[PDB]
Amino acid sequence: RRDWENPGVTQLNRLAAHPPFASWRNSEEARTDRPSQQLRSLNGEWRFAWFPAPEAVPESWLECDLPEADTVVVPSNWQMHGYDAPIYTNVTYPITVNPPFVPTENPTGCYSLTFNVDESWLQEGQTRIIFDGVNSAFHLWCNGRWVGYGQDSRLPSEFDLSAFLRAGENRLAVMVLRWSDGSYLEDQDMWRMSGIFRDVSLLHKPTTQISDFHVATRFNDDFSRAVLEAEVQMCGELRDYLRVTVSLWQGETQVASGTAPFGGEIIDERGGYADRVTLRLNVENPKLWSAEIPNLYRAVVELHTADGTLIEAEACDVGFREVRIENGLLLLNGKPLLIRGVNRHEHHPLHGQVMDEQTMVQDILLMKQNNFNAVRCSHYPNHPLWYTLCDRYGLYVVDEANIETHGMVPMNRLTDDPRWLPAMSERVTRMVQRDRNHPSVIIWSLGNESGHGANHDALYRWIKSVDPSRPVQYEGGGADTTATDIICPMYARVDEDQPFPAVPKWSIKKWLSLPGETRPLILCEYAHAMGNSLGGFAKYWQAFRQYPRLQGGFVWDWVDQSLIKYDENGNPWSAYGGDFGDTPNDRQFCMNGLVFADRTPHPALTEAKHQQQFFQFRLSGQTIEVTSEYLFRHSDNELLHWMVALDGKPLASGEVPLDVAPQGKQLIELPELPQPESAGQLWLTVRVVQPNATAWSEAGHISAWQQWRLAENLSVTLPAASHAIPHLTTSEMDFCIELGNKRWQFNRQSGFLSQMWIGDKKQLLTPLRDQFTRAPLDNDIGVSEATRIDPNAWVERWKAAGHYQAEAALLQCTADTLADAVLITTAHAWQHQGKTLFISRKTYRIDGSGQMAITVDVEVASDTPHPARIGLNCQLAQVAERVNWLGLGPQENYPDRLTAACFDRWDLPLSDMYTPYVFPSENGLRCGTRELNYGPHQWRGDFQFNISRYSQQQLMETSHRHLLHAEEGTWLNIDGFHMGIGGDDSWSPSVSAEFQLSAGRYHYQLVWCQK
Amino acid sequence: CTADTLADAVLITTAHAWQHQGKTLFISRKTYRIDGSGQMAITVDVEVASDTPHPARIGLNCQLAQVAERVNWLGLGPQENYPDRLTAACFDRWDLPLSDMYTPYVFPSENGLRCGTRELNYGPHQWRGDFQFNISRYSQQQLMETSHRHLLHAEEGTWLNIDGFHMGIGGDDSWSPSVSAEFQLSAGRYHYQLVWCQK
Repeated sequence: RRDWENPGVTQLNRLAAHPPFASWRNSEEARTDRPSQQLRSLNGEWRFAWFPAPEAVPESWLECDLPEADTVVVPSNWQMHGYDAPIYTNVTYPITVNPPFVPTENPTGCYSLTFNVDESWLQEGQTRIIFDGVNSAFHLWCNGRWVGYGQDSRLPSEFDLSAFLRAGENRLAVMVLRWSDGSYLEDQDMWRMSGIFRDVSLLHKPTTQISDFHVATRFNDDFSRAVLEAEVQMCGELRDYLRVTVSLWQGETQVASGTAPFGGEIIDERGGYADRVTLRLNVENPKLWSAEIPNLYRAVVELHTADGTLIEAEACDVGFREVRIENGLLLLNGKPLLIRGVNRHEHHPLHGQVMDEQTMVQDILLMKQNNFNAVRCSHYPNHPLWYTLCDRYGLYVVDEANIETHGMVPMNRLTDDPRWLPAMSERVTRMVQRDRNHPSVIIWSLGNESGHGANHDALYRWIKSVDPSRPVQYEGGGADTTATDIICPMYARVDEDQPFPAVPKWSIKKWLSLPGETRPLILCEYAHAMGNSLGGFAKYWQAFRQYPRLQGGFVWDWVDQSLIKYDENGNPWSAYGGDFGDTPNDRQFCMNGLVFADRTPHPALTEAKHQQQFFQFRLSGQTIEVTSEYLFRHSDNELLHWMVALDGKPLASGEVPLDVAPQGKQLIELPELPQPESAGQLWLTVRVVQPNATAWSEAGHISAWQQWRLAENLSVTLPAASHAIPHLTTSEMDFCIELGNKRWQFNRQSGFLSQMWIGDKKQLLTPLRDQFTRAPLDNDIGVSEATRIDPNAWVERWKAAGHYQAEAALLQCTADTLADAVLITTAHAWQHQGKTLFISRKTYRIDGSGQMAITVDVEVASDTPHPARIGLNCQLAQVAERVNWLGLGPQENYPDRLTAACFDRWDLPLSDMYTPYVFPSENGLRCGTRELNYGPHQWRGDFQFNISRYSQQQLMETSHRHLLHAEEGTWLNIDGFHMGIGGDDSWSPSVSAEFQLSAGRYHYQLVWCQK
Repeated sequence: CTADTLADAVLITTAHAWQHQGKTLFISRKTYRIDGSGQMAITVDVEVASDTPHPARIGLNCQLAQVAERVNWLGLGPQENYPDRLTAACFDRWDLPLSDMYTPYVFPSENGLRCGTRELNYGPHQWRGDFQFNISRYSQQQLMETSHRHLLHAEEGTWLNIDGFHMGIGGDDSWSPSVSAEFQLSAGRYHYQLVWCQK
């Protein structure tokens, strides 16, 4: 029999799902969550062998381990050890589509563990083994005797070893298969790997047990009285002296308690359950749970006797909150939620898909510090410690079933087939049976990207039947199906519509206004941050804040899924799909996160932080309206620090303590602000600072900020008459301008500034030319490769029009001396295959004071695709350690993503000016720049600059950041106009028309001097 | 205000600033290049303060001494259009009588603007570039003072207003500011070029 090739068999001799059990024998040890000695961890050094097929495994492995097998640590994935190549694929299945049959070449991992069991465990009670996760299917042997079979990969599999274990030395043998019929339900967009990637534990229970318990909370309209209903299910012999005690604790203080004997209410004509008992505990003025204030209680269920002798104890964490939907609005504790969620994949920086507590805690801290209040367990149930840490730290959790058949054509082939109805149920129901006691979990999810079938509807309303306390959602079928209470499309745009046949993604504002539609909209996936991305996030959050039924969404996604490889010298470097020999692969589409693999923040994280602030600011006159977006907490750990700056020079500042009610308004009256008579723009900047240290933040954390323009003083002063005039000399090929120390040289053949001299030091390695092309971004490329070309992609439209190939032709290059200046007029045109795309007309005025003023007028054809860039390009010959600039910063910003950057004077190291994206592209641009100082050079005007050690040509050719080599000098790109980056999705043109260079005529002025 | 002769042109550089009660609102910097072929090229750079209200207009103003019967223009038309109301006008070559260039609103105001104009011919004069022009017999000062269209009197010559940038007119209501932010002159720095010649 081949159980891995049959969807009707998903388990053999596997125990029922339940909430996590520690099997305490002391109620005080359960209350404080002390470790239980009845639970043993089998994590550690296991013996491992690899085989190309399960049939190649010798049967002598069932008796003793092979001498040729290696020692590995469990949990791990054997693709991170050299036994296989991890396979990255987005939509296409990594195997031949032929359900439910897998290829004969099925990689097999044979794990073995030799251990000992105490004799007290064997005399009484039941001993079970728990596998928290095995990818994908596995067969279990205990002492050479077959125990059972498991198929699911993200839910624990539990087997009874009481009749298998022996005193002394015991050997457990697990045969794990890479591919199974369940892998057809596991088409998630991640790295496909395999192995025992989660914890292995051994649990000992008494003869009579606490088999299950369900804890629910019911409230009134005011949330001042609460009823905790705890229903307890036992296994074993029914005895009249058995009693249960349900105790609720806040810290060390008992709040409520209840003791009843076994026996339930009459339900049917035959009676009720004799092995179940329900307890109703009344709580007066409970402390409600939320993402703002995570108030937690400890619920201890003690199965004992009438004498008071404790048999067993099970403890859990209970949060008094109630999540429901009324009037098309999702309410938690009676208040409409605004979801600031993010999609999270379980990707360890070093160990692949093996998750520990440290990475969970770090990820939670960076999400909470960046104003994220929710998280999506995508696309599978997570590690049960993740949920507990979410309850402790206060994050909303959307628990999603491990179902995805994105590679099926059509996508609902398996979900409409009743033959796959059992197996899918085993991936849904058990999940609920594991996670219905966590208050962090507020929304159940059927899965992702599986079309719409009747199995989805059946499992959906099954969850509605068993657990009415949580709303449940599903994307497939167009996000309007009967299988969702919450509208959750992926990558739907704010204003424009994209009507695909029979699954149209209408705009969210239009979607809410459709005839007969009532449900709230929370985006399951939006704002694809794949590389240099996340443009239009301000539009998304403006729509969220303006519309009551637009309640936020989940950003895709948190962390890049890149794997560490090593070069010839052993230096580590991040790698993506296709770097391990896996073919076919979706090349860099595994990196969509807001942080790097080592949890280094991207510049997009600052924009996400600014757009998700819980404090909104409105400057009117000289007063500030501060509006809270907290729903349950008072502003008790926040103060407003304001400052006024004249062109980056501070003038006045102050600190005001914030006292704002939840979703309330506060007025702050600033003192008499300075009124300078010096030229420049006055900027008012406010920041919200937390003085005390929270469990997730440190003392002085900035949670919100805002900037406005105050009164402006335009400069009307005139420069003094420079005593020296520039000498202009005309050669047969060059124009040479002297000002004593400073010498400019223009080449009359190319028409560009050939060379600059200060003393005898050359300053330009390449001439100052025009640039209308950038290194293509991940949003620009989309899903277009060399083999398959997408004509809608921006990079393909640019290279089809010859933007990367067009050659500059010199139309005019004249020079003439003025009274106190030398005037250089140039005029070029860029042509490709006889078609003129761009025409540049520049005027260089060299004054006697030393400044060189460049006026640039660019004509752009309307029929050619809109250029990504209009500016200048040169390579300086000097590498300076510091870069100074008066402008927006200090992070990377773009025309469609700049609301987070503040206008000030920023000084940064040169290496900080380059964003180390794994896939090289355009990066490091700083918008709104009024002044730029680098070495001896100073540039003034209004421009967007990026300064780096890598040319745009090198950034275009190179596919990995570790292959980049620093070039001689420093590459500078000053641009009059720059095009937005997009970010609605990464397979369609996402740049809005307001951020496209579509005017046709552009003008910009620069001043180049030596400070 | 400086002037200097070039190899084959005469270059005139001017720079002004508009001030009210010691506060500078606008700064205009113009360059007049007079070529030997006859064309006069005007480049205008305007700096606008951010704290002052956004101006309704950024352009040039003059009064010609000649009243011609016909006005020709290559641009959007042939009707009156504005930056926020121009989707109906088509781009073509339109020839219209001068009296047709004035919209006879009962309450006098700004009227007769033609957007997207690439060429404008009036009498012997030709203007080229990208601009929004309105040509009439009534000054803007007269249109501001006068409250009824029948009290308007034709002035000597012809008043011409060529504007690099123009602000939208609104129309959502008539008791609140209805002009959208995309049609407001709020950038701060503006640039436009004109060519004045005799056809």
